[PDB]
Amino acid sequence: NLFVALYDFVASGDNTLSITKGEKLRVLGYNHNGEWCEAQTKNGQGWVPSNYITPVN
Repeated sequence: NLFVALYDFVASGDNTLSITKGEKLRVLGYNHNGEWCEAQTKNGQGWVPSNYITPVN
């Protein structure tokens, strides 16, 4: 379940996580509508937009 970030995302509201373009992340799950993804990176854990990431081998 390893993904890469398509774009920078700046943390904003509740429990979101900043990620940087090209950064690798692990995905734990999704919110109720699937539009937010709960991810882990070396910087921590939190929600990121699901359309800002994609799988990498």
